[PDB]
Amino acid sequence: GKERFVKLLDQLHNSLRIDLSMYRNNFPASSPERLQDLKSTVDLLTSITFFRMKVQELQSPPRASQVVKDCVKACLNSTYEYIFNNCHELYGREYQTDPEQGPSIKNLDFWSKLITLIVSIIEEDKNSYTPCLNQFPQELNVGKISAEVMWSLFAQDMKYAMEEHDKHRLCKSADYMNLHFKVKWLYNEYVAELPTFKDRVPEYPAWFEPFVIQWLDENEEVSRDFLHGALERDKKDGFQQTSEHALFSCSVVDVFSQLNQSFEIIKKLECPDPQIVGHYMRRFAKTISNVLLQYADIVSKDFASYCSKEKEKVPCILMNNTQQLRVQLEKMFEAMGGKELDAEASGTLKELQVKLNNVLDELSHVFATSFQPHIEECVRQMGDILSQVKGTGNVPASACSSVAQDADNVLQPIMDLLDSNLTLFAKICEKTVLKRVLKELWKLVMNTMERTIVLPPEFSKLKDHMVREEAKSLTPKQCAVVELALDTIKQYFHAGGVGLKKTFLEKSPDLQSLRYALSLYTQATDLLIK
Repeated sequence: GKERFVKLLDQLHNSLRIDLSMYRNNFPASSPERLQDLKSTVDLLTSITFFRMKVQELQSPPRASQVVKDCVKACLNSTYEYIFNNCHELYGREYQTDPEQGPSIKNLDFWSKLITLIVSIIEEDKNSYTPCLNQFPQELNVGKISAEVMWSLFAQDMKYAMEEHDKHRLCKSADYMNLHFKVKWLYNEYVAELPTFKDRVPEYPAWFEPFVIQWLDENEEVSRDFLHGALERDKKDGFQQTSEHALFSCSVVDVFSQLNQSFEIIKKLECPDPQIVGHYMRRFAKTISNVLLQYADIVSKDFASYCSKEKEKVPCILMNNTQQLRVQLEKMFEAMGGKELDAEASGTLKELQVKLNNVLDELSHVFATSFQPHIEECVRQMGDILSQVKGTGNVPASACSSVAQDADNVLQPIMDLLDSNLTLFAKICEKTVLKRVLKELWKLVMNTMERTIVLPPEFSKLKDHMVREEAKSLTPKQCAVVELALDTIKQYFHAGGVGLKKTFLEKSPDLQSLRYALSLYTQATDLLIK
């Protein structure tokens, strides 16, 4: 009786389920009349379900929104199987231009085509079928289900496929790189904002992690080969400063223009896994180091070759270049996250900022020592003039030379250095660089003077062992001329305020070593009670 009726409904409910489990094939989006029949088919199913929820007062858990939902998922699983098995013909028929068959290990084309066909499905379920099945908007969004199912099926195939390529690597890294990019767009466009995924971090970046580390390895080798040819193009050019305001040559902007391009690649992927992005940054910090350290190692190898009077601007530029590495690195360090950057990556660059700074010191030391022969010749030449200083006002001569005049005559040999160069340096030197070069020339002058004009007394066998002889005192005038000459040298390094701060010159231990040396010869005018 009524048992013949319940079996009748089950068979009809079942028959409609079968029809909806292939809705895409049974109700093509091409036909508006057929999409209406789909709408009608879902209407008839809800009415049956609704009737059973009421009259069949027994519990009827088959809520209509879930039955349709599960029918849609079935069709999607079928759809994915169809496009997966006909990826080539479907793509070439529509998304074509000029001209095994599924997943290949020699090639990735199949996957870029599949992603295109997947989007076509999702877009179709969004534009065509979601407006059609508007019976339960709060619980049935075909387009959102399409994105979820199609991604999930695609994801588990892609996962396995990349595990296979990881153990083979028969394709260009550029191909794995472009695929990672196309997958990103797919995920962020259709999946990222879904409830199932709008929470935890995706897993797709891990599929490609080994392939970018390979691209980063290959990328570092391309950066080395670019560095070398970037300096030779600048060496043959003569290290011309790029502009009157730019104190560095063209090879510096070339190296950092590339290193940024390479970094930009890793950013277009918008890797959403912080553990993985930290891994990429860790590796690229190693590239930045080896590259920049190579830049620094190339100049040190050739820096002395440029230390001479002929080209004295060029050695100054190479120091400006080395300093420029220190600052544009910092600008790069910030681009990579600053303090947000991975610790190991941040430590690789700060440890590089140090080694780079130590190179600048070694370079300035080599540049100051490039003058040591000329300085020693200037200091023995001013020591001879000091020895010719003597009081002459004994007789009404009037033509006697004052202490002030004599100090100028003593400094004049070394003045050809200050005016001709220390006005050329500050003209073509980074502030930081100039400060380093002068601090080095300063040391060399105070050192040379402490060895030349002082003429420290020698050892000789006195009685039964070696004793140092008494110092030959300078005459009172000579004392006054030395001290004034020395104070003048200090002022010229101060250069009002352009050079070294008076606080450092006074505390300089090379000045204290010279002042103590003089004190042996300055007994005539030194005060007992200061």
